[PDB]
Amino acid sequence: YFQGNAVLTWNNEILPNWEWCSRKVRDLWWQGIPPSVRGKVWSLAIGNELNITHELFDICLARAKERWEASLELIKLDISRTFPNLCIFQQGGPYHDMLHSILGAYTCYRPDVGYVQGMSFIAAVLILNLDTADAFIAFSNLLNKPCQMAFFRVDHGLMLTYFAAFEVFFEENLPKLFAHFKKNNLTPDIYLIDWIFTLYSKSLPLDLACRIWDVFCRDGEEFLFRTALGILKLFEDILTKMDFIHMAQFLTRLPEDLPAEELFASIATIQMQSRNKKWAQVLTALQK
Repeated sequence: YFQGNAVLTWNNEILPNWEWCSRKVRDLWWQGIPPSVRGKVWSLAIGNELNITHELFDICLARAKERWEASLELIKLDISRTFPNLCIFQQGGPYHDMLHSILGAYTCYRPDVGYVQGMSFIAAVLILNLDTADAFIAFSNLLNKPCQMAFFRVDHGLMLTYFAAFEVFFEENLPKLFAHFKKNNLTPDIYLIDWIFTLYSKSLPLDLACRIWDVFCRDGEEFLFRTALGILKLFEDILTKMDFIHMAQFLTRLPEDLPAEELFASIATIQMQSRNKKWAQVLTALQK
């Protein structure tokens, strides 16, 4: 084990010993979790603080199916553009009905939230890796996390404190690009919101997003902001030659072939510590 056979190492060595933070395990986790293992790790990491049951899922789906105004219009449109190169989530594909089911069931569970654009991408990633009811558990609980909540709710107060913490680490790690952004009025709301809200599932190709989700499962919300800084560092040279408009355009539609190994190398060089304070203490200080 830990001799280059990841599936066996995860299944035979790691998961029996879930209760995670071994140094050897953490290096392997950085490389991405095998697809056959992801569902189990993600479900465990995301958890079920909402205490959602399969029976709740069944009922909510039943209500959605009964219900089938412009909400379903938004669901259907978003589904049409969800990882469309794969042709698996779109109508006639083998995950389409499952995708519809998660989203419809969710609008019946939280009818006050309803459908928010980008949600299809989050649900799609989960249904590829989890059975539908378990995917619904993960989806619902993921949307409940402090970070995702802040980045979806109409009141922007909590989101501002995330922006502020993000900027502490941005200036720390990338002082020159930070200044360049400041001079050009390139504020976090231009690009960061979709990145953080969908955990990059709307912003990056599927396989790379999944690897980001893996390490998010290891390190929590801080990894999402570390990733954001990794992307900026990866493109720092080209960004620095752009004005406001070109930066905004580049950042809101990232390269389709964004190379995973190069992004991860860049993310690795980002340190989420400033003045010997970590992400959680910087954020808590900004919230308190």
